[PDB]
Amino acid sequence: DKENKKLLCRKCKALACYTADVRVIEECHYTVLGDAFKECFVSRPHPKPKQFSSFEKRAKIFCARQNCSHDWGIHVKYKTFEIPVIKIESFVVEDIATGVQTLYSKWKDFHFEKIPFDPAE
Amino acid sequence: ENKKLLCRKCKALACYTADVRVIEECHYTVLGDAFKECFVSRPHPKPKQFSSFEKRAKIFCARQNCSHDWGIHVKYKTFEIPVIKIESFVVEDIATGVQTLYSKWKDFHFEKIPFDPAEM
RNA sequence: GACGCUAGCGUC
RNA sequence: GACGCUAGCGUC
Ligand SMILES: [Zn+2]
Ligand SMILES: [Zn+2]
Repeated sequence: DKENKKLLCRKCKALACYTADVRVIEECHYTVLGDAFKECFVSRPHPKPKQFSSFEKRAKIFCARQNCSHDWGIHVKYKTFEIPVIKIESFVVEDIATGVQTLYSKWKDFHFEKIPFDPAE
Repeated sequence: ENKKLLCRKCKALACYTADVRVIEECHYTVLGDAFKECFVSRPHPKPKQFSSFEKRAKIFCARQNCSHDWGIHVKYKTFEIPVIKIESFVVEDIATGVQTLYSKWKDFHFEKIPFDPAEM
C-alpha cells in the first residue's frame, strides 16, 4: 500500500510529519512542506558546510524536544528556497491504520507515494 | 547453475560454486586441494572464539601484488578449513561472462550444499 | 567469518 | 543529504 503514514522521531517517538507533506527533489532527497513541520525542528550551523550539485548545505536539523535533539538531516538553499532535507534513518514510519512501525535506513527501500517537489507550493 | 569466483582486485580465479559448502547455513568454505593452492594464510591479529570454531588465521590472495583480504582460517570440529567472504570476489557466470558483485551471502542464491564431514 | 556500532575521509 | 572508502570496537 501507498497510503498516508506518519513519521515519528526515532529517539523520542514524537510525531514529526506525514507522508502527504513529503516532496522529492532530484528523485533522491526528501523535504517536508508546511509551516507546522517548521515548529518541530531546530537548526544548527554545519561545521563543515560543503556544496554539491544545485544547492548549498548550510545547517544540520534536529528534533526540537530538548530531551531528544536527534540528528534529522540538514537545511539547504536549493535554487531560491531554504528547505529542510531529512534522512529517513532518523525516523520511524508508522502506518496510520494499524500502528505498525518500520525502521528504514535508506529512502530507496521506502515505497510510498513519492510526490515530486512543486515550486508553486 | 555452476559459477566461478574471481578475486575482486585482480580477477584471478579462486574456485567454483560447485566446490562451495555451507556450515550452519551461515559460513561458506571450499573443499579440494586446488583451492588450497590459490590462497595463503597468516596468523590472525585478533584471534577469538565464537560458536563451534576458533578464528586462527587471516587469509589473503597468494599472488602478492594482489593479496586482497579473502577472509579467515578456522578450526571446525576435526577440520581446519578456510572461510571466505563473498564481498572479496567477483562472481562470473561461466556461460555468459556476466560478472556479479555481492556484499552478503544472503543475496547470492545458488545450490547451497551443506558441509558434510564425510567428504573432505 | 556472520551482523551491529563509532570516528574520520572522498565525490556530485 | 545521497553514495562510497578506511580504521577501530562489540556480539556469537
Ligand atoms: Zn525526538
Ligand atoms: Zn587476487
